[PDB]
Amino acid sequence: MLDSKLKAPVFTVRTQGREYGEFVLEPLERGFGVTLGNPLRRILLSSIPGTAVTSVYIEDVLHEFSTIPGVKEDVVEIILNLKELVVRFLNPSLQTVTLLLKAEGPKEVKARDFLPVADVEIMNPDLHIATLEEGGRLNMEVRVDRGVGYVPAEKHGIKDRINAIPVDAVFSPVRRVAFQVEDTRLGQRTDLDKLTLRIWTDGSVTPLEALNQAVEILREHLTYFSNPQ
Amino acid sequence: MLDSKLKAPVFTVRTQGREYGEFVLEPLERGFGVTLGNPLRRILLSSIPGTAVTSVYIEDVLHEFSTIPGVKEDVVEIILNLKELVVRFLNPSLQTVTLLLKAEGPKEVKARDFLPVADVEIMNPDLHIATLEEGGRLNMEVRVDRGVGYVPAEKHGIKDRINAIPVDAVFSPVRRVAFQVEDTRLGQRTDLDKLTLRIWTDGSVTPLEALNQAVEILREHLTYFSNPQ
Amino acid sequence: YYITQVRKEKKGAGLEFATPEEALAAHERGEVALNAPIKVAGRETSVGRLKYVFANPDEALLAVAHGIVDLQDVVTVRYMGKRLETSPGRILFARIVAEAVEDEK
Amino acid sequence: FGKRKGEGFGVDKREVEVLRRAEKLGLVTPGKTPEEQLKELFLQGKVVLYDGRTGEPIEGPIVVGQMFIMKLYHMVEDKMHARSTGPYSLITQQPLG
Amino acid sequence: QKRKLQVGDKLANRHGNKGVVAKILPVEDMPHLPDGTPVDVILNPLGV
Repeated sequence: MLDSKLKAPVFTVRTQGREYGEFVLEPLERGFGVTLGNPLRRILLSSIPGTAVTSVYIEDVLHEFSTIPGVKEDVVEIILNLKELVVRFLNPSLQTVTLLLKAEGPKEVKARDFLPVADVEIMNPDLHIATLEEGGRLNMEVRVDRGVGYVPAEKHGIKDRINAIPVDAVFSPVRRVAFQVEDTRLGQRTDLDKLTLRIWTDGSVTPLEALNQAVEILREHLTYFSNPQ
Repeated sequence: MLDSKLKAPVFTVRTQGREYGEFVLEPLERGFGVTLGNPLRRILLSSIPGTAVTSVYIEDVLHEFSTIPGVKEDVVEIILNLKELVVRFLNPSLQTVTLLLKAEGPKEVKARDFLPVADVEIMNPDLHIATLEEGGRLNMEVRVDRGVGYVPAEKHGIKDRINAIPVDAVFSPVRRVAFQVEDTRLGQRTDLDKLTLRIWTDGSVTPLEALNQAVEILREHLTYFSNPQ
Repeated sequence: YYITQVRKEKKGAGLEFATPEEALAAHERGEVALNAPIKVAGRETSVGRLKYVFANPDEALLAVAHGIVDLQDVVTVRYMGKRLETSPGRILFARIVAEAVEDEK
Repeated sequence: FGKRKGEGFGVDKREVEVLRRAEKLGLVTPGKTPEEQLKELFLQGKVVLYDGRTGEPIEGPIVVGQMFIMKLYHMVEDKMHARSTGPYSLITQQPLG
Repeated sequence: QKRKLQVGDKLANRHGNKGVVAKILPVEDMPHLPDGTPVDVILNPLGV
């Protein structure tokens, strides 16, 4: 095509890793960059699905407010550090994956120390779980799920083992969104909207993936205007 | 279907005439009524293109601040009454149509007095242009175009005849948009968005029609995210 | 309050449009330039009134939404039977009430 | 804004628009470039903010910043007391908890 | 028991602005700066 349709949104992309992804799209008519950037933003933060630690079981610990010998951190500090952990499974078949880890003595426990699981990957290897001194016995089972949004540990109340303690759910894979609408000059008329939205992600999904899901949720919603009544 | 998909946006409509049309759609997740209502609004006003008087030429008048003898109204009041005129052409072939009208003596000049044009129709016949007394000579040419949004007479500066005077562009069949997001209670969770947007229209198109076009422009725009670069 | 207030910006060159027709033009262009504001102390009509005239009620706000006129700007509008030189916001307030209770008049 | 420059982009329709209303206000020296105008505007302690719900800007610069804020202790009264029926004093027959 | 902030609670800066939480907004739609970073709390000016 040549005139009005070839003059079409040149979707350009710039993505490093699975965390940052910039997305430019121009030219756009009058005040459209905003018309699009904003909904996608609203979606990108509320609507997209991910992974977060949903339950923990230290073997000798019973309640969340306990402290483990040979372990500098306290249960609550560690369960906190776990919320920081970002995992990534590859297919639906993986709804609830229990990651296992047991380390002893004078070693620092990082997320890479979790025994590998077939379809799951840990993007947060070097994250710090704990500092074990001597005779430091830590053997746990941290659950992991696929969900959406924020779910207080109180809301779900997970029950793997009776002495286990639930954790708060941090599911939006999207950390932050940002979009700019700067003028662009195309030949004839100067008023032009250029929409570029920067998306950040914990690693679970990718900026591009996110964006795609996003636009779909919108599309799916625009269809809901079908049957009058 | 029964659980999550049957629980779907019940699109309900309430429309009287071709001017007013309420549209309700619930339930929606968190902060979605907003995510939808807002873009649709922005579209409903700028994108559903339309028609407005873009230029006028009284034959003996040179500037916009003049007064015509035998004519009660002044040039500025008449050019204003023309902004009130709503026309409707049937196909793209009609981008700029110049409507012509010449009336003399003790007659009231209404929009029906304009000489008929093949593919163009005047929905505003009885509108009042002027009140001619005696020896009242009024012969003009009022331009008409298809555009979008609001365009100040200063922005376009139309040039048909050198003594002509531009008029401000009022381009949409949609008079005003309005959307509300009130909470709705569906069994389990209370937090729910209910989106209902009220659309007003000059009559050219209908609220429903408008809305449909709207959602499409959005959809069409969500596709523009196809080919990376 | 904020919605209904009107603004006044810079008085440099002549503020006299009440009388000359060269006053409309010159201070219309001079305002287009950088010297006369849209809200200048010029008795009858600051060029801000000269530039925009709104037919029906709604027309007024549309221009506001498009970024033509701020709500606190001094504009001219045609209401029921009078050419009333009142700001966007003020006209809007008018409707809020007019709507709250439908006996508009 | 320095990173903004290098990261690849300039100023919004929105950012410019709030500037318009800001000079008409009197927060920015008319005639200076947006880049320069925003500095002025920033130094005043306020920056442009968009709605979040609409994506449009909030007409007029708004201040924002790092303010320390503490959370206050909830007294026993805080435990909102709701009583249907209950005990009664021995000599005075009025309700007692 | 862990007490996570909620609508009943009261927070106050060292100056004296005291106040209660009235609404917990979804990061989705609260005031956001040009770069995507949004604000945590929105204080009313009138109280100043």
